[PDB]
Amino acid sequence: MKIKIVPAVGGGSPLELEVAPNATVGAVRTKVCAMKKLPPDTTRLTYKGRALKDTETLESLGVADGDKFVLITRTVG
Repeated sequence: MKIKIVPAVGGGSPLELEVAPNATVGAVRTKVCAMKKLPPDTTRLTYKGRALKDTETLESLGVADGDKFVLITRTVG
């Protein structure tokens, strides 16, 4: 239904958004890696404290309201 995301960049804070029942943790991760233009060594997603990607669909097991995602990033200068 609605989900929350916590990107650890630019003064990171939680944000709500509505998503499709066919959404997938790996597809959320790869969109952010592509949008940040950074490899999976320096940008990663977590869900319920686990690393996840190969979920295929949440709705085939049981999709819900208020599920929460944390997106971690790295940089050097």
